[PDB]
Amino acid sequence: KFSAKRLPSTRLGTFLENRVNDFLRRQNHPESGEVTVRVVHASDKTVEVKPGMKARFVDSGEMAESFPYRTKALFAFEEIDGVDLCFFGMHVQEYGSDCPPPNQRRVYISYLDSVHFFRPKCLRTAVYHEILIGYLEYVKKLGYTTGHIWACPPSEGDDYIFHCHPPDQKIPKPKRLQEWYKKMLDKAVSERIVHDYKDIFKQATEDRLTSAKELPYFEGDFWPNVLEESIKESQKLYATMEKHKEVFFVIRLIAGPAANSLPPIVDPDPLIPCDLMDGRDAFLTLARDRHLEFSSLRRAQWSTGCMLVELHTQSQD
Ligand SMILES: CC(=O)N[C@H](CCCCNC(=O)CSCCNC(=O)CCNC(=O)[C@H](O)C(C)(C)COP(=O)(O)OP(=O)(O)OC[C@H]1O[C@@H](n2cnc3c(N)ncnc32)[C@H](O)[C@@H]1OP(=O)(O)O)C(N)=O
Ligand SMILES: [Br-]
Ligand SMILES: [Br-]
Ligand SMILES: [Br-]
Ligand SMILES: [Br-]
Repeated sequence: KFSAKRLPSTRLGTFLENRVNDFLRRQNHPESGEVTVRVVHASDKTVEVKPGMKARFVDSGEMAESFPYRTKALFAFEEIDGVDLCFFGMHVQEYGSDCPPPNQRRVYISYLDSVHFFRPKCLRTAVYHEILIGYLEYVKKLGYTTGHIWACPPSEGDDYIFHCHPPDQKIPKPKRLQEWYKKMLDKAVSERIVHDYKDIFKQATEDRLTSAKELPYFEGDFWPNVLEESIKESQKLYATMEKHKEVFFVIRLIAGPAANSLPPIVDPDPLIPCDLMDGRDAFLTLARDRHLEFSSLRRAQWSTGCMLVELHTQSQD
């Protein structure tokens, strides 16, 4: 059986799908279907400090040369008339309690994407928010203190995770996407999951940061690249932060003394080797090469079926 449900379970996937299905049960909409959430890749990675920051802070011993993290890919599926549809995906980076500062106990969203066929329409955004809030709830429980989001929509015609979106799925502009994150985070605050959140500039100001070495350094993020582009010739950094403040969310999960003397992060879930889902490139390539598209409900369901066969058959022993 090559179903979504039959993909191996994880504590995280179970936590998220239980949150979503409980939410759906509360809404009691006759058209909602069972949601399945699965983590389909988890691996150890490191992010190397680029040359320039390496020459400036690493070679002096002020900063680590690299930061270890775990990457996880997760997907959500909904049953519609008994057929599974993959409608949401996310790649995250998790920096544990053993990781050197400035990255310890932080999570970062690498990529998030969706295809707009969730049934019913009126619960789609709500379910996306339930997944995101659930993710923050879960990592807070593990002892991660801070979440980080670069709220940047894809460029015209580009796909983050799913190949060939529906032509009529509008892509939000920056302001709309920013507001979307504020709505999600305001809900999380009301549920006492998030303590508070700040834009990157306000965060740096309140922290009284005085050196670029203090800013969290994530794989593929804007800030390592802008630090390199700036270094070609700290006040620059502050200026760049103010200019792009509204794009970058810093989400405080644990505050005050509660954040001070935490035990180590222990993740109960094992690594999950899966080359197909090691970052976003391999799945886009599979979809492109096999002429799969997520461009209509029926096409998306077909492509979901094909994705599932490949996930199961890559995983077999
Ligand atoms: C390297 C570099 O330089 N740069 C980058 C840096 C990478 C950063 C990566 N960061 C991340 O991944 C985190 S930010 C997440 C960004 N991901 C995406 O945006 C993927 C494409 N978008 C989506 O999947 C969805 O829009 C989603 C974000 C899931 C929200 O779906 P939704 O449905 O809840 O809300 P809605 O979409 O606002 O729609 C809600 C309503 O708004 C409507 N709507 C949406 N957009 C528009 C619009 N443009 N104009 C008018 N209306 C509009 C939509 O029709 C709808 O109407 P209704 O409810 O009446 O039907 C790089 N690495 O390449
Ligand atoms: Br509907
Ligand atoms: Br609607
Ligand atoms: Br909580
Ligand atoms: Br592959």
